[PDB]
Amino acid sequence: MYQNFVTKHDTAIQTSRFSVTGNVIPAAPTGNIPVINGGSITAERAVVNLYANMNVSTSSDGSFIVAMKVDTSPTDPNCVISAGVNLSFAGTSYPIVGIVRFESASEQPTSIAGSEVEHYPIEMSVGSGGVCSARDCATVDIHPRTSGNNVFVGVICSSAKWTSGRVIGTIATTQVIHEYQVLQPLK
Amino acid sequence: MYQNFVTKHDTAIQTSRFSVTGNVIPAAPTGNIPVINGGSITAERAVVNLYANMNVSTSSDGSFIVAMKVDTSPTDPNCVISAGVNLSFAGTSYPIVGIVRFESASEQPTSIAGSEVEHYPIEMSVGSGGVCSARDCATVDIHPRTSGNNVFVGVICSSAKWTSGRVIGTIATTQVIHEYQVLQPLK
Amino acid sequence: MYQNFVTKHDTAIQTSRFSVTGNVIPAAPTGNIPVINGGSITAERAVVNLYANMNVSTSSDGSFIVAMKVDTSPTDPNCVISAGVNLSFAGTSYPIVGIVRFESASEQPTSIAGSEVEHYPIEMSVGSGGVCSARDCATVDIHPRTSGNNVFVGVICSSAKWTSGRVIGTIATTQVIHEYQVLQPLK
Amino acid sequence: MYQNFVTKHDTAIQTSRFSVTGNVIPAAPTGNIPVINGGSITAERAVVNLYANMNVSTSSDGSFIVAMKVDTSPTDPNCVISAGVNLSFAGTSYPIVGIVRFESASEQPTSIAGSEVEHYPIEMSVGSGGVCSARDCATVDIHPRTSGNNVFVGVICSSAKWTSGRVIGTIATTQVIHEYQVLQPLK
Amino acid sequence: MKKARRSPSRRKGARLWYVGGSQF
Amino acid sequence: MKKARRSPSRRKGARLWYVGGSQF
Amino acid sequence: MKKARRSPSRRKGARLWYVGGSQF
Amino acid sequence: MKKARRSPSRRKGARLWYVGGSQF
Amino acid sequence: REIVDLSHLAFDCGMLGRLKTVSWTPVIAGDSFELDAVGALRLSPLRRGLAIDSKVDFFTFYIPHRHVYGDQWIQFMRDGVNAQPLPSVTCNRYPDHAGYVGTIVPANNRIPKFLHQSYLNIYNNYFRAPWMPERTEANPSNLNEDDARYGFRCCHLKNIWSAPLPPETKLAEEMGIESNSIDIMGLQAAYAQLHTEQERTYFMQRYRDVISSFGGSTSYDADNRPLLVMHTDFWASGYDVDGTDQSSLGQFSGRVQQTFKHSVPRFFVPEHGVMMTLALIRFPPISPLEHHYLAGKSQLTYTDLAGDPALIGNLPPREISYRDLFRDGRSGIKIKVAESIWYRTHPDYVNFKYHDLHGFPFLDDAPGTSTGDNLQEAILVRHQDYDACFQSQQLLQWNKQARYNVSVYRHMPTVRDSIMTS
Amino acid sequence: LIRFPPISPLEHHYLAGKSQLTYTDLAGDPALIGNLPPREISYRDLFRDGRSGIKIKVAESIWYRTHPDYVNFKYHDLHGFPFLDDAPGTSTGDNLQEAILVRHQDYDACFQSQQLLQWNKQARYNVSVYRHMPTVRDSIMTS
Amino acid sequence: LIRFPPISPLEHHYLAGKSQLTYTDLAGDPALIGNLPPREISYRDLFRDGRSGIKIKVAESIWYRTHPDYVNFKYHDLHGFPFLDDAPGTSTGDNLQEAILVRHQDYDACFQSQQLLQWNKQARYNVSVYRHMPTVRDSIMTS
Repeated sequence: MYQNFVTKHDTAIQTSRFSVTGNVIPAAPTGNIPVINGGSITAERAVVNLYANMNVSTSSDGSFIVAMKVDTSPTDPNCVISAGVNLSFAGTSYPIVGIVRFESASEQPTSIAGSEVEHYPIEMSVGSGGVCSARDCATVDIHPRTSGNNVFVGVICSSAKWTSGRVIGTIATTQVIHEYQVLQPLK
Repeated sequence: MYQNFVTKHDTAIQTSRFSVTGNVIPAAPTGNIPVINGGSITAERAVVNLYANMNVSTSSDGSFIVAMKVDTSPTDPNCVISAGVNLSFAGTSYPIVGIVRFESASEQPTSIAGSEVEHYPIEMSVGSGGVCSARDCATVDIHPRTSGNNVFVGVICSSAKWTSGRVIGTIATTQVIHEYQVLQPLK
Repeated sequence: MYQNFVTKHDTAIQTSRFSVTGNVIPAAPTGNIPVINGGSITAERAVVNLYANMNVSTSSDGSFIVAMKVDTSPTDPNCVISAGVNLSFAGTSYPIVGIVRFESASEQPTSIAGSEVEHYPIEMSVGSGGVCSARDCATVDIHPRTSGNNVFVGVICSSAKWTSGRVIGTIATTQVIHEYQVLQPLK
Repeated sequence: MYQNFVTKHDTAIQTSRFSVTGNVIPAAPTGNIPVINGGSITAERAVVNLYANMNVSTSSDGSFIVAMKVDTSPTDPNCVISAGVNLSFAGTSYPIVGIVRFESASEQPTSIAGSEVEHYPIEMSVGSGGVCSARDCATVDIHPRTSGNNVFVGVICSSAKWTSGRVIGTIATTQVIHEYQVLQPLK
Repeated sequence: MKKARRSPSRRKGARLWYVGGSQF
Repeated sequence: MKKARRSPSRRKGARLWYVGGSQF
Repeated sequence: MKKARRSPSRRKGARLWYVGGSQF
Repeated sequence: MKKARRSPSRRKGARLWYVGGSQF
Repeated sequence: REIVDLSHLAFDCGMLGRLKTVSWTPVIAGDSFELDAVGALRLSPLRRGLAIDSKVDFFTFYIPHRHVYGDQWIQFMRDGVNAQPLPSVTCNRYPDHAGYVGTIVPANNRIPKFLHQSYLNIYNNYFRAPWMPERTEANPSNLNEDDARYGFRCCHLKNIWSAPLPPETKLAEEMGIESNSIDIMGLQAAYAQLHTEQERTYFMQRYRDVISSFGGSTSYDADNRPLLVMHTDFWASGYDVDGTDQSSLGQFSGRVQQTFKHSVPRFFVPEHGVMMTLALIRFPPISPLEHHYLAGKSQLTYTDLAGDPALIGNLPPREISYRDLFRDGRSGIKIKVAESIWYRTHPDYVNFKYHDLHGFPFLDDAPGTSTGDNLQEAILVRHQDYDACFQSQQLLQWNKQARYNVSVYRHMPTVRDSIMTS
Repeated sequence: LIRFPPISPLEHHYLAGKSQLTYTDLAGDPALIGNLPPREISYRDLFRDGRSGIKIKVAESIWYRTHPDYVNFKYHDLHGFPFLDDAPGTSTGDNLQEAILVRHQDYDACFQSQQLLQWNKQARYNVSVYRHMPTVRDSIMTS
Repeated sequence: LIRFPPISPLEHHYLAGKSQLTYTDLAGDPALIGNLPPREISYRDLFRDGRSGIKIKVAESIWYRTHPDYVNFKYHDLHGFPFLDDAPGTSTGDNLQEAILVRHQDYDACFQSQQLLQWNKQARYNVSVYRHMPTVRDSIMTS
């Protein structure tokens, strides 16, 4: 059959990678959501590899974020932002994902107040008790709303009731300002 | 690969947001379904954030609604209404969602009799015991059927057997009367 | 992004609705499948609302049907028939759905012998122990095969092992002989 | 209805097959991931049949890889790589899959250091506790980044907490440099 | 297929419509 | 490729079909 | 439908805009 | 828009490029 | 007596049966006004291919401000620089609710009376059936949603069921008679009198037309009728767009796009006022439900079929109902037609099959089917009747854009003269 | 310099906006038109959402010397038309200069995507210049 | 009346179907052709799946007076061609009249969708008729 060359999300190639380990302390939206990145990539091409331990020290329910900085060069008002996630959790917690947008004068935000995060729901492929998967995108205004901030985008992972345990997977995300050229046998 | 620029639901940008907290008392269709909104947005662009407690005071089975008012300006008979939901429930209850339409002379309906609600089923991405996800749309006549009412649309979340516990997620919904312009690298 | 205006199933608008309550006694194909309708709509536009009790009086495994009469006016040999279902069951039974076709000289069939039912499998969105969801369609010959009968079509819901309990949802189904016009912002 | 001739992954025909049996010892990314192949096919057409025993001798969480060598003939910078997997596990472990790329001067890599593996997340069809299924693709640069190596691509299967037991299924994967011609009744 | 799209004028012949006066 | 779409007329030659009378 | 796309010039008649000097 | 696609020839005038000999 | 250039563009759009203003220009006594408009007219995207062309009408009337403001105007002009300013009329607080008179509702929510009143006068003097109620709204704010935004509704193109003799047409004229005798001289007068009554009902309902009857004439000031300066009409055709993808292959969408010129020859403006130009797009009322009158009669009589002249010229009008013309015809709508009229004209035909295919601008329901047993409501074009055949009214049902080249000679000091003191 | 004539579904004829129509406004009496001083009015007097803080001084009865373009308020919110869907200066504040100068953002709305900004072009510039210029041979050769 | 010439991938030359070719069949000897009686044959003798129960009486050596259209058996099952993909009368039974009369269903196969039946048309019928007919004015006026 004919090969399908269009996709909702195209993972970065050979670049913008980082591995996250150790503990990850999810938090409630009333507090400050953990941005498990200090080495926050940003060609808004990001591939974060997870091999950490989901730890419930703070709240038993909440969420954490994997973010990447948006390129604000484009004169276009807003562009598409796709993400691709695959996470297996040792402890049944029924993960849930989505795209988010938040600004910060800081270059490497370690956390962001829940009240400052904007949400964008996405087609979630799977949502079993132990694994969440999704590959989708959403439209997001890319210019800084408050003169002087940096614009961040990324996927957030939440749960109604987390369970201490290991988590493993990949959180990829990209702002589309380039479509990767590809060999199409019939052209 | 080529980026897919068409989507079944486009979440509002920077506007029409509201956070719902506290308790949510689902109800049976024989009674009055809870419209967990007083600050009901309406560019029929709505993003409702959930961080509440699903409480079974009334019935053990039932449903609640997240609504938004329809813009009745368009001379077109009916337009498309998309929704995007992601909900993780602490207590296994096997949620279920769908689009609904109901009229009311009131500007901010706090609840609506089940007999007055019209249903529109949608492709439900996931329906595990603890999480329901969906991103789809349906065709709905937008003009008030009974002279003098306001037309509301939104997504309803039901369950055959709910379980007291925390619920967290996002219920986004919009009436398509504008397609958000987006940067397409090859144009 | 661009709004997706094509869908596999379009639920009827403001018409052909009916609510089914009480008990529903599923049956094995060797017997007579329950057509939980006496007020069987038929613009082959049908929206059936479920808020009943799944009762295992007869067999512990089996199925029930929600049907609607086909309009046989079209000279076309056969047309598409779409259905959209969302059902949450209180008792884990792993529902399963599909489109069916069966004839009957009767105008309001209360049940149909399993041997007289024809099957058409469909992409089933979700099939957890407690909820089945699907929105798809299939091609079906619409003219009466046996001179003098009426042609019925609808979705059937089966289970390998049912569990007495409440069931709630919506079974929508339609024969495509009209595509609902819709506001497309760019035309 | 009209037949859909485009697909995200086209499994090889009559060629590049191999059956894997015995034990499969998953490993953590900090170590060396098992490439359960010595008879590694490579028209980057590969169909690996699984009928082995998932054994947790080393780590309780981790992953294994099914790989195939990439044809580096094409002058095109990068081409699409699709995979199609269906795995049923006896012991609930919530599998998870994805495409990977790694180089090696060796012709038949028996294992690859986790640090040397590059990830590409994919739409995962199902991710129940006992079965993972997916049929998707991703864009990957096909030329050897380090002069003198061979480029391998394949799907990786991971888990937050594996469970000793039998595993059975098929891991198919192909690099698109040919679209299989097919009979289209209307041409 | 030029005329076939537009309903004739019925301009030939006498007056048929008396409606009280001039009506566009 | 004008004639190739329409089956010939077989107008040349004599009468072939006697069917009892005129039949369109 | 050539002129219909371009807003007229209003070149006919006298001068209307005094703005202090020449302005393109 | 014929010339606009092709970079001029700079054929007018004298010789500019001395590179040691003939080079295509 | 120098030139003023009032040329300008205009992008507009509206509903089918309704009459909309597309451009108005205020003029002054002494002005010489010339207008040459040119542009293109289109219809929203059709569901299917092209079927029938719509008929477009453009009008340009001249209306003396005196006709609007009455004596109040005369005083205005008389009192000159001491005149009490003319009053404005009110609109509903919505941008579009002034659309019928071709303008956005200004910041203060009121527009000059001459716009509103003229529109009325135009409608009442030329567009409505002479027998229909005179349109008399006092302020744009007294108008209803649809009217105010899209213009009033006009009559369908004339046909047997939309051009019946005025509803009050006499079907019999009684004449009293002494218990046993009849005054044959009176009978004679009786007829004569009747004749005057008929002539009036049938075609002299307007004063001006009665006076024309005598072979006289009337100025447009006599009954305050807007002056028609130019009337254009044309068919709106276009092309089909071929569908080319897997499922759309073999499908078509009708894109109607017609170019047109509307030119008013140099006109002399005797008094201050407005030059309004309006458009009206309509579809001939074809219907898969209408049938020949004779096909519907149950008992065919000599008088119906024979077409015997002797009868056709001396019988009274015939009362019949829409039921007698359409299968789903409303029996409550009665019309008075002229005997054997069905023998003077043939109706269009559409196989009942198109009856339910969306995309054809046919009346898929007998006229007046959703307005009740009311004739006027059936005759006036109901634009909704067409909603069915458009992919989407993002720009209402029709729309157009054109350049209006206007040149006006008039006494007008140069801007330099105005801004310079000495 | 590429520009779009400033058409706007929000602009209306000056006279349509006046509340109290006076002889001086309507009459078009020459005697007056040539000897009155300029008239101060505001954008509010020209656009429905016109900013009242932007004042302009126009010449008497100028509205009788030129007619403005018209766009049915319906196009007012359809993306894709290069009309000014908002009274000029609506987002620059009560400042005239800022309203007069073209604000390119006012057009962002109607473009599928500015991958090449709003406009773009390509052309061949044939330039021939006569001048005193020793041949390259002369420059590179010493003797 | 719209019709399609009855082409069929199943029809073959009469002579191709005869099992025992005789002088009378092949020779085309005039002396015989003018004095023999009609010949009774069946659809089976003309189409491969021809119905043997449908008998027809043709004129001797008529197959030598006309040639039949040809369609490679391959088109036999491709939907979209208005050919008779089944010997005429195949679904009407051993009845001649039913085979001769055009069965419109035979074509359902080749149409994407009969939303407007199989064919359709639109035309303007300009009719002018001279006749004795008092003017409408005369009818509605009494005196």
